[PDB]
Amino acid sequence: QDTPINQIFTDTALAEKMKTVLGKTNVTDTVSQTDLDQVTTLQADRLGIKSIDGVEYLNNLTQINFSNNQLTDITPLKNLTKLVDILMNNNQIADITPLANLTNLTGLTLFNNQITDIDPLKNLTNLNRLELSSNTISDISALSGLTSLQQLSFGNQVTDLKPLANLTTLERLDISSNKVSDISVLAKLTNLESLIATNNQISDITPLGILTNLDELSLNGNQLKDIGTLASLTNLTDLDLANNQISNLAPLSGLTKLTELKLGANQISNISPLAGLTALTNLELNENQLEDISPISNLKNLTYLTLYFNNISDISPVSSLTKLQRLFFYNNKVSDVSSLANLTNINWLSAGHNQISDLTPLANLTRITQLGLNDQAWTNAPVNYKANVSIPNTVKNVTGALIAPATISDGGSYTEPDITWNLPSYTNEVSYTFSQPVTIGKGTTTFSGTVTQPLKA
Amino acid sequence: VQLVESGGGLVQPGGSLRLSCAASGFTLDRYAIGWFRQAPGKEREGVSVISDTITAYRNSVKGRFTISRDNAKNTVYLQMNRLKPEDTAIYYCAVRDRGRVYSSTWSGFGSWGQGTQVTIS
Ligand SMILES: [Cl-]
Ligand SMILES: [Cl-]
Repeated sequence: QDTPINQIFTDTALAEKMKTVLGKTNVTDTVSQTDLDQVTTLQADRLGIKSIDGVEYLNNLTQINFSNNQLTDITPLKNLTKLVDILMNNNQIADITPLANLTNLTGLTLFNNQITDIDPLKNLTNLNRLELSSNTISDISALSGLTSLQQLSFGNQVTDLKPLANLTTLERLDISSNKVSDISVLAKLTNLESLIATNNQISDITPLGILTNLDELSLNGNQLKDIGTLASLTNLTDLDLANNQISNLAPLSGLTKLTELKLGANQISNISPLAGLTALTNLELNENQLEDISPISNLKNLTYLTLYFNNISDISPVSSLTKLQRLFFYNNKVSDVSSLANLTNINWLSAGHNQISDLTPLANLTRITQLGLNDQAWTNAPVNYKANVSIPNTVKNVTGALIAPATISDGGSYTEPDITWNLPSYTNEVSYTFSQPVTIGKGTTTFSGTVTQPLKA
Repeated sequence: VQLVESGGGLVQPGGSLRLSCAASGFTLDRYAIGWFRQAPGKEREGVSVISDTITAYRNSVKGRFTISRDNAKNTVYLQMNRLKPEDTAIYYCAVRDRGRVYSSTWSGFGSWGQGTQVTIS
């Protein structure tokens, strides 16, 4: 018979949503099984829904969205066999048995849930899109017959990728955050264009060598050392190899279509192989063992560059990079920043923890909105100990004005431009600090540092 | 990802203390590891960071503190010498994923431990 809306849909937030779908005024208004069969789609995301009790009566649903709610039970879906697309990411679903017979599904999105058992998916052979990442899946057996899949993601405990053998239609695969070391099966997925394998245990990438249609590859956070196989993948435009143990970059030298290359957190001391990758706009080389960055002078299209946490003394090869917008090189050994002076398109400069004493070359970088210059530190060349040592202050702000020491060791004092100590007896060093707020464009920072003066006996 | 700080205590001005940041449930090789501290009514502030073998230190502790790792023990240490009253604080360790990019030495840290109280009389 004609029931009230809120006795079908027992969940308060869904009752209220269905009221609006059905063109009614209150959630107590009654509706017929005919008013219900009018409803073929339902966008009910982020509405705080806890239960979909009532949805079984919307027999003609072809497409639903219940993402970003608090669903646990999805039994109401069991017999809505006209469903072709389900979006239900970001809930608390564990049991997906109710999906087992919805064989007309072409799209199923379930990432960010609590699913372990995916056996109920095994007969959904019309799926071309299946998203299962950020779940607790360890066994992907049930996938072996879903041969029409073009996009697939899953996590987060899979070791055995063999069930993927016949999924040869796959173009996009995300196996991020699993426990995979053996990727032999991926040799069979020759139509892959995008492979995301962040955060696994992969050391042998030989299987990828014939995946020549890959344009996007991430092996971020794996166990890579030898990357020789990547030389085959000449269609790559986007490559992430960050957080591995890579030192030899020769295999990348011919990958001239690369516009993005992430190599941070590796064992790299020679970037000569990168010299010909002139299409690069983003290059990340933080957390390596770099000193010589001369090959970077050829990469004229670079807009973003990271070099932080390296052993770099001379930054000057960057002077030709006129399109640079972001440059992070904190924690290096740079003293002279005169090579940065004509990089006027920089809006973000992060140069703390260097050996910078003179900011005057930064004065015309007026598109800066973010700036970091703290915690500089250097050691002067030793001078011979005597009771009265004085050294010049060389610390200059963006104006060219000397910055007066903030602290001076061993009771010393300052009379511009000189710092003077009176030392009773031998000490093997003196020091001073400086600390001054500075603004360049609209970016504000503390320019601070410690200068050490060794004293020889 | 679980971090545990220990080694805090009461110490005389000019004295020394060694903190340990013991990590369990993940390889420390995948993370940069940072020591932070927070004094009463102040912001939590970075003290030192190690990423692989490269280290960084806030100005006020340069020359006095040394961060180091024992990879065998999955532990990061902060050697604090010539301690001053200004170094009084609860000391915390945290990590950040070395596979990302960060705009500063101190940004992006998380998985904070319980902390260890350092008091200089
Ligand atoms: Cl029914
Ligand atoms: Cl910054």
